[PDB]
Amino acid sequence: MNMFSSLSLVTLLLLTMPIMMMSFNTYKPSNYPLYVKTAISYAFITSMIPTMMFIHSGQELIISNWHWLTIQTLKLSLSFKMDYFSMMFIPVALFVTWSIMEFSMWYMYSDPNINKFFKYLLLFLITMLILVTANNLFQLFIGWEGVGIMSFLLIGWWYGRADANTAALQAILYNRIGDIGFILAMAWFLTNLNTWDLQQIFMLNPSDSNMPLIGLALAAT
Amino acid sequence: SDAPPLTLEGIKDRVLYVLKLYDKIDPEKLSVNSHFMKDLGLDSLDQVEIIMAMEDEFGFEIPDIDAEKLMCPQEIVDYIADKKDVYE
Amino acid sequence: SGYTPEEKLRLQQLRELRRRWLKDQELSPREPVLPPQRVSPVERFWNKFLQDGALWKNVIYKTYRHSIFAFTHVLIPVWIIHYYLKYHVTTKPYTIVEKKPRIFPGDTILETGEVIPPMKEFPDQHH
Amino acid sequence: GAHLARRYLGDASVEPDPLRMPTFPPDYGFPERKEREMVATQQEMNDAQLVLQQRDYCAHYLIRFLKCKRDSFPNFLACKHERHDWDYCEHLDYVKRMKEFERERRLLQRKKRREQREADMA
Amino acid sequence: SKMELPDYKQWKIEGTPLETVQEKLAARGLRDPWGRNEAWRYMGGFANNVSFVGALLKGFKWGFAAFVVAIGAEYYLESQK
Amino acid sequence: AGGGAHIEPRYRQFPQLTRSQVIQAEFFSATMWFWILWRFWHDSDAVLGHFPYPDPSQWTDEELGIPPDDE
Amino acid sequence: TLCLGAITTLFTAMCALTQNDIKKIIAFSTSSQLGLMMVTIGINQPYLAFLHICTHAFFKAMLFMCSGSIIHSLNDEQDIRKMGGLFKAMPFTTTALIVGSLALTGMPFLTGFYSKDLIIEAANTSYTNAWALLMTLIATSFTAIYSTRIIFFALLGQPRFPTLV
Amino acid sequence: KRLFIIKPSGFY
Amino acid sequence: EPYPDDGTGYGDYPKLPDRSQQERDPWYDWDHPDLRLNWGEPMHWDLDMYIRNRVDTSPTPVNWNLMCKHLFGFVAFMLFMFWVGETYPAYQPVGPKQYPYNNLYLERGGDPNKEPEPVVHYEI
Amino acid sequence: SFPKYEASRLSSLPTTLDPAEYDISSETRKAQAERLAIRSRLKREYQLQYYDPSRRGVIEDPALVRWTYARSANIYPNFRPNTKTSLLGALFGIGPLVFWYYVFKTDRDRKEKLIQEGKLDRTFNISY
Amino acid sequence: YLTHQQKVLRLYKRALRHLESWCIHRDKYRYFACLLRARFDEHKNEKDMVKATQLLREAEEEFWHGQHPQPYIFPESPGGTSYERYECYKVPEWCLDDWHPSEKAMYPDYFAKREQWKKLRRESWEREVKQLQEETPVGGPRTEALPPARKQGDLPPLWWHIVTRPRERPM
Ligand SMILES: C[C@H](CCC(=O)O)[C@H]1CC[C@H]2[C@@H]3[C@H](O)C[C@@H]4C[C@H](O)CC[C@]4(C)[C@H]3C[C@H](O)[C@]12C
Ligand SMILES: *C(=O)CCCCCCCCCCCCC
Repeated sequence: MNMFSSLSLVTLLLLTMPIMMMSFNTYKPSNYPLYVKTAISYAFITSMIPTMMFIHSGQELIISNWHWLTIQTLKLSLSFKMDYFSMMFIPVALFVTWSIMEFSMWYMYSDPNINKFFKYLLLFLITMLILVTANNLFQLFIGWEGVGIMSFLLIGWWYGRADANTAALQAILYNRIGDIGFILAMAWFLTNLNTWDLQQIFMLNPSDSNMPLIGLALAAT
Repeated sequence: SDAPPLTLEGIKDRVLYVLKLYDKIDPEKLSVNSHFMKDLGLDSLDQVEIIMAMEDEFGFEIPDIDAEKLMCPQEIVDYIADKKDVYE
Repeated sequence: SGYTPEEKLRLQQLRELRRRWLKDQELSPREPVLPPQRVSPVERFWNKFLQDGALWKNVIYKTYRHSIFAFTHVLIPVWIIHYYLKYHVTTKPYTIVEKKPRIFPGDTILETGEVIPPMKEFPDQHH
Repeated sequence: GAHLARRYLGDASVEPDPLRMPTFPPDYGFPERKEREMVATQQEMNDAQLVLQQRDYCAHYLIRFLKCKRDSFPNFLACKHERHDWDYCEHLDYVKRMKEFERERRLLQRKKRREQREADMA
Repeated sequence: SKMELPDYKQWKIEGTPLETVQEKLAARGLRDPWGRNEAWRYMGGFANNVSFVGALLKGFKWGFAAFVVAIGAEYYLESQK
Repeated sequence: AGGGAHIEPRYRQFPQLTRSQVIQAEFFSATMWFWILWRFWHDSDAVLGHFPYPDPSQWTDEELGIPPDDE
Repeated sequence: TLCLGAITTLFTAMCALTQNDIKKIIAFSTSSQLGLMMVTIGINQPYLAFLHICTHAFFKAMLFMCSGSIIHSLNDEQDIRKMGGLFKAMPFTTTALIVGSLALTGMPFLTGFYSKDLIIEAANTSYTNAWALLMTLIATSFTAIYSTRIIFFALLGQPRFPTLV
Repeated sequence: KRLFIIKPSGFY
Repeated sequence: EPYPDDGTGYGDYPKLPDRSQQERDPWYDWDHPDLRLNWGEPMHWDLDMYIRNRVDTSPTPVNWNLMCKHLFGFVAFMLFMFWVGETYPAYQPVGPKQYPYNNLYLERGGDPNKEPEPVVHYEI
Repeated sequence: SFPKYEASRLSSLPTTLDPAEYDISSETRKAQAERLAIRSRLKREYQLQYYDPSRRGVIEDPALVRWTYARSANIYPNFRPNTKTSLLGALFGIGPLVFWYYVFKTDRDRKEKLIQEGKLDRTFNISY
Repeated sequence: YLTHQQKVLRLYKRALRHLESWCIHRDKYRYFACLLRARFDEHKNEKDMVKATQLLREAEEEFWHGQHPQPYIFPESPGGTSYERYECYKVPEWCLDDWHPSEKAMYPDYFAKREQWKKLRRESWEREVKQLQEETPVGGPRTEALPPARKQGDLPPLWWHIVTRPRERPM
């Protein structure tokens, strides 16, 4: 446990260090893209260790390290769900993102704002991991919307191109409509089940679940 | 962005090289300032065909308003060179 | 149809000026005039130690740079993360919950040493 | 499939209804019939923590296979022997279901001939 | 770095598919005054490019060679045990 | 972009290649074809068929327990 | 979800059969693939749907990178109608682009096979909407048609890009 | 060949 | 030509062609290239809606009337066929899968005190 | 013989297919001359200020001021309550509010009736 | 306004582009390239202003029926996937006058040579005003074309922004 839990969170924190270090601590403008690419490489390696633990023995656990808020009988905690899906997916997402960032060092080599470009690519991966490892709906929503905006900030990368702005704001438009269902799912669970943790949703296992599931299907669309 | 720039010498070389491949223009009568109409005797339609070959050579469109005013290779080299900030 | 006499001149004059303006945009050998800056000794260490190719001693830089990164970005955070979890998170109830391991027939329990009975006799058949 | 046409482009009362099967008592047509036994007790499946959709009669081959993978780590290529045993055990159970489907078809078809024979003379 | 342009006189439409156009345009009395301009696309390293089925078969010669030997090693090695 | 072995562009001509570039491309393609063949030999059933599919029209009425039309 | 997913794969795959832009084609490939994942969820095979996600990223991500290589070389040209003869001009990009297509189409024993080919088997042998089943099968055929479209119009034939590249 | 790149003032 | 004097509040503002800025000639040296506008030119009443990042009224290769028919026709046909197939499900000739211990009564959280109705599955 | 182009409000008529571009008389050729005369005068005024080196600031375009003024300030003084406006105001101003009131009013009454009869599921509902 | 000849010339250019998109292959495109030219060449001699124009309208209306729904566009042309791509890196020249004095000190030569143009602009401005207001008719210009300089040491009127526009790849 002590190793499965620690190595699971270090993978997420390792990605936020290049973002934190952008506040003028160590100034390496030229090789900052290599700094971000290298961060993924080590990040992927660490994620492999928990994956082996799960594969060997199917070990899973939740990590409700922080107590953020408490709305009467509803208690929102920062929870990470290290389970089959997240453990298997983080290595794949990191492995692919590792190739893209190495590729990006070449493709965008002449871009004046490549340093800004590699920050946004890193922000998206941070939010995607929030979505994948989310254990309660509200935390999932944070990364659900977080990835959405980073898409807008990258689609309209060439902000002088009028069509880039039109497409970037178009992704927000359609995604926003989908989020209507996500709010619908959150409301139905809170009203009927009095929870947002995926654990309590399954244990109660509501019978008449057309409305919450329809909302989720709208969000996934 | 990994594409070498364009010099005045290179552009003029490519313009003449393109025209020298044209069957309806005699290379000896073809010069830097050989007017397409008054020296090489070409109609307006053949003038358009020259530009289309020129555009595919440099891979960038030229507006019809500015293409119709190009009648000799020297003028074309000026238009292309200025359009891409080519100076040396 | 082509240019009028004056148009070929204005373009020539503008083009002559335009190229002159574009020439000025070039920088001198000295430019940019970088202000003096103090460099740490380590930067002078690696700059001079790496002048030669010497593949064998260049790989040390690869190891060194990875060594520095592997310490300040992997080893230290896990010290903080593990320290944070061991004595602050694990001390509170249900903060970390493990799915109990699967127990199969014919295994011994570390905590107790109990032996789970094996399953019955299968009507084995190799197909 | 092919029997679908016989139901949609053909009579349905002479075709099994998967949402209503079986339609005849089990004892019918099988004097002193036997029964299937579970070689793994519930506590064993519960301890093994198998998905409810896998708590079938073919279990106790899955449990043995899961044990092999846990022990044979990290050699994931091995344990291919148990996989086939559990696969074939599943295949045999699947076929036994097909017999029920085809048994249903024959019995219903028999009821069709019986009704004609008994009703025509009436 | 002046680029030494290839001599343009070598560009000819003889023996290439451009000739087929030339032959057919003659059947109606017409001629193609741009054939030599597009001739370089058919001569040199761009000539006789593979067929689609050939592309999918790339490396099959080597791949099969490494395969037949490998199975033999597995064939004998597992024979002992 | 910048970096890597530099190759001079050619005008109306096939581009220059390198021994390392072409060799690496061939190896992976050959590696792909070996993988398909080796997998096919050991796992033919994975693409052809696992187990024979029974034919309902050959089973007997006594194993299916279909009483005779008489009774 | 079964019905919603099926129409997505049929419609977007049908749209990719005629697009010229190389990036646009792969964009519709993803939408066609995503519908396949949705249908997998509709037939109550969530783990197969998840499995396809992990395997999809590998060959799908490679194709975009390989397309980026072609686009950069031709000075930011994206229309496949201005390519060709790249089978020997870009041997390494040629090889990967072929591997990505074969994995996408579900060639036996590649990455795509262990997820995609394992789904259509489940789709056929499950209590499911008949029209939904057909659209997926028809869509799988289109996966091969536009997969070929990229190779044929980019790696074969005579070069159609400008003289100097 | 190095060319001057015009940018807005970055000092402030 | 001013707007009709219907009292909606247009006054004497010009009524310009209902053409999007996307249609205007892109090669002309516009004073405002992004807007495709000219200094001093009277601005369309709905200019903000006709910027290039919004409603585009350029000619289409397919007539507007036909495009609606093809789009409406395709979607409706797809919806109907899905409804058709919902009533005609596809499946295999397989009976209900059998499970032990009273169809897994105690595994699904069934009440132990109320003994379940016996369920027995026979060999075949 | 080709299908005559059909134009809607969201699809203009191509200039190539417009017969107005071929019936070119001296008047039509003269009208375009007047347009370029006015368009030319404005261009000169803008270029003189634009290229002035002693000028720093914003070139106030009178056209921009008029456009905004018509959009905000000049609307009301040119408004007359008549049949078109009165029904449009009631239709859009008041129609939505009455429609939603009965949609929500009916919904809450129905839900309240069930709750008072114990027929509505509120087993775990302790958050409102 | 466009002349009748120009419209035919414009249609000739557009048709070939759309034709090229359909044909794709060069040789196949090359074959039909002459066939279309043949259709244009034969009707060159038609000297009837009414009959000749009527041919054009059918020519325009046949093209619209046969145009490619997705014509090939050059990457940087309006509609191509590079149009206005680099407009975000194009900063106007006057932004330099706001640079901090310590920031200008890094390029002493460039700004020293900049003052030559700014000095040149101020000197030449008043002359450029006089040149235009004498060649301008009483009612103002009737066309947007501008005259060139007509002396030694004079620069064309309204030249600063044409000369000092940002480069096509400024960064
Ligand atoms: C390890 C990595 C590449 C190593 C390699 O050559 O393979 C190198 C490239 C640039 C380096 C980073 C940058 O130099 C910025 C930082 C510089 C300081 O030395 C602290 C660590 C710091 C964050 C470095 C960590 C690491 O050494 C980096 C990331
Ligand atoms: C039935 O259970 C599934 C529905 C059948 C789908 C497969 C359709 C193809 C079979 C007909 C062709 C058979 C002859 C080759």
